[PDB]
Amino acid sequence: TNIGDGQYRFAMNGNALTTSLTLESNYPTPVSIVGCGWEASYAKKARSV
Amino acid sequence: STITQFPSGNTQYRIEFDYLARTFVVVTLVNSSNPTLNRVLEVGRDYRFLNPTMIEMLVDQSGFDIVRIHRQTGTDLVVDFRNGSVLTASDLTNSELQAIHIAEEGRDQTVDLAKEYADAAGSSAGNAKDS
Amino acid sequence: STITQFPSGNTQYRIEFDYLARTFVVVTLVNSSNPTLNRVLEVGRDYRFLNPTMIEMLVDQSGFDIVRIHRQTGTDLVVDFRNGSVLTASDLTNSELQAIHIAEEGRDQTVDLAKEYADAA
Amino acid sequence: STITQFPSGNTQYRIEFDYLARTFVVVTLVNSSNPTLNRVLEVGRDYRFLNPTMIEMLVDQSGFDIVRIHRQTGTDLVVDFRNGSVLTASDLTNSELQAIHIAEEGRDQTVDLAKEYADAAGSSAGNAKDSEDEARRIAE
Amino acid sequence: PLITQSIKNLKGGISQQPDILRFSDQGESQVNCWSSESDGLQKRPPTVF
Amino acid sequence: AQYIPLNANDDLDAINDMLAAIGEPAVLQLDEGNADVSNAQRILHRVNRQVQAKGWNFNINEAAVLTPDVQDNRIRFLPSYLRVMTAGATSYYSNMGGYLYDLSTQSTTFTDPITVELVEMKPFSEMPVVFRDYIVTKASREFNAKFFGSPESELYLREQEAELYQQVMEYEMDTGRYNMMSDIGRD
Amino acid sequence: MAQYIPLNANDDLDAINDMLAAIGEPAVLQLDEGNADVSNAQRILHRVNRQVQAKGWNFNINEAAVLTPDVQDNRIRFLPSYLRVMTAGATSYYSNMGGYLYDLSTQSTTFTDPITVELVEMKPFSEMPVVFRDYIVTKASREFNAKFFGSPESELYLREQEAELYQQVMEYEMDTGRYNMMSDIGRD
Repeated sequence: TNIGDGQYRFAMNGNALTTSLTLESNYPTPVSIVGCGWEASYAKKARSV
Repeated sequence: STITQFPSGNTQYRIEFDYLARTFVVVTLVNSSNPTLNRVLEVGRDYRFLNPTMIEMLVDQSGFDIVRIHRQTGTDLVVDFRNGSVLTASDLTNSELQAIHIAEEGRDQTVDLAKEYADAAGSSAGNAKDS
Repeated sequence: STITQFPSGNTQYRIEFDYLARTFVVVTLVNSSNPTLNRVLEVGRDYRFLNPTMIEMLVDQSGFDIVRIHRQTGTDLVVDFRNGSVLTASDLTNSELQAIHIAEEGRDQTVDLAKEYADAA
Repeated sequence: STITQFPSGNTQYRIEFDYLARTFVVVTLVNSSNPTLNRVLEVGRDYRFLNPTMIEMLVDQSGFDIVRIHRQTGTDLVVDFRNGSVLTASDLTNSELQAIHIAEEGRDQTVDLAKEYADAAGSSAGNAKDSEDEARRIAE
Repeated sequence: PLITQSIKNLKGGISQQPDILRFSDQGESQVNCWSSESDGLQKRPPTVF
Repeated sequence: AQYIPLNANDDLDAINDMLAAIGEPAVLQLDEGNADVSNAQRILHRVNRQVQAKGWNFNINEAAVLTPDVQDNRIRFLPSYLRVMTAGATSYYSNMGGYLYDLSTQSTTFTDPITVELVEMKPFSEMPVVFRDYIVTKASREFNAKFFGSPESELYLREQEAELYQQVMEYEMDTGRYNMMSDIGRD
Repeated sequence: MAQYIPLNANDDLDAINDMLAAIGEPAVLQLDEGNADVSNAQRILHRVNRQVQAKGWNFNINEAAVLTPDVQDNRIRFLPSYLRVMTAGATSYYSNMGGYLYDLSTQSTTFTDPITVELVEMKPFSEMPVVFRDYIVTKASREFNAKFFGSPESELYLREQEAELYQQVMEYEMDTGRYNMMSDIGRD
């Protein structure tokens, strides 16, 4: 059976106030997760402070 | 090959081609004289598998002269692939062998069956014309 | 199976057999009286896809009585294996189903057509 | 698409299909009138390859009219899977290609003999059935 | 250009000091309100007879 | 293979293309949606109307007959009209209270049918392809500019728009011939 | 094949895989529909192909084509595969009005006899010359990078690639036709 390591990258498109992410597993194999991250584009109309 | 003929009146018979399952092999009893005749036998009550290369007839009549044995592979995936399982060489081999076997099966019976269906349609037209 | 016939005079028709690509479906109008009058339709100009199992015709059914749909599988690869990619079961399933479908169609189609003509007479 | 025929008399010919090995190509001389004098050519003494898609001829083409080239794939397996080894893409690719090719020539062969028988039976049945139906219905 | 600022939570009560010295959480008057710890301002519950 | 699409429409695709500028996925129908789907349509309609009213070789109709009423002699002013002029002279036409007004005579009482040149309006889904692409790009620029300022989505739309404008030009120049040497002949 | 062209290739899958390369991710291996990237890429590719094909080329313009009306009502349909409709050597007034052929000069849709026009039709992507395919792929890749993922070094190279391909398309176009300016002018 395949049991190993690595990294996985996928695509997430949409506004940040409406999307959601989930994980599921009902297979007879172990699972372990370490970290995560994301990338985005930002736009502002007024300086803070 | 894929098509075989044997004379009637023999307890023991032999098959001459490979197969993937016992259900694929089909055996029927043959009389040349009557086309509307020629029933097909079934497992259990008519014949039993002695050896995977041998076959024996449980019940036989005296109204036929030839027996017919030919292969007929199904069109369903024998092997099933699922996540969280193991891969074995046997699956990879048999799955490929299936389509190959189908090829020589079709190559043989298609042209043979063409005659019966074509002349059946022609005869039907023939009696329909005059009567 | 891999061939079907329906009466004309309708606006929608159903696809029951299985396929792997939308370009593998053929539609043809059938005239019982004269075999030469048969003609093959063409996508976009004559019919369009509604959902995976629906078609709507856009031409007139004036001198025809039978509508025929059959399958013709292509010859190019659907799955290509390269090192460093993720492998799942559906890949193997489709890669084998293609070779199964080609042989099945090639063995069956003509004999089923003989079925329909012979028992129609 | 796996069977091609060209007129006889030239010295250079083309190949118009894919192939896995150079031993899967057959060249034959055809006599259309009497198909009992056909001969099969063999590589090395009759024809030689020039590039992967073209050949040359080195024999006397007298008494023949058509040159036929077709493909014939073998049945023996190419790749052998064994437990404990490592899975690679090339094995899968070759395994897939062999089966697809074999099914291709199988269909191409069978359709040739099927079609004429099929449409002859169909046309006869349709013509007869219409003639009988309307002819009898008009009378009564 | 434009400047901006925000207030994170409203948990302080009223205050009567000059406006220059107040904090950012203290208002001016508050009648019939409940300052919970996880839902912000609310309305006080009713009474039964 | 190919890309035989499912349930294709010439409006939903345009809206989806306008939405793709920000970087959001596609919707399946326009009956329900958030503010964005209801924010793009106004701009698209305005741009379509503005562009269509410039005059082209397939729009301008030189001969057209307008017929007065039978009970009270007047002519109405439908909201689909875009330009009213005359072939080879000066004209004084305008709208006053939903009727046709002639400033020269200072009256709104016609008696016989009149022939003028006018330009009408057509639905979006019947214009030629190049015009549709040009309109979509023009609308997308404004939609990006007014609601979400990104410096990379810009600086490309301008470059595309210049090429589309050029293409519209050579398309327009080929419908007509416009030979100046005509109407001349003598020994 | 390590040396020659790979056997039984698929053009659309290769184009998609090349399009995803600009982002910096490996292949997709199936061309499925559940994945988000494929659905977004395919529409852009289709739009670019349609736009590029509709500019007029020497191998694309059929000068003499025949259209015929049907029997019941005298009209001619407007298929969605038509790109340009013009007349050979004179001014023309043709347009679409309610899915039918409309003549502005006569203000009617009552054609009675077959007519001849000059039009341009659309072709599948895989049946085009090579340089056009490369040019289309590069143009589509630029848009895909620009709209969905902003990378600063993938650009500044695609522009040079596009210009170099545009040049080659040009001298390819000028080679099919000879275009002699003399054109039958002779006398003693």
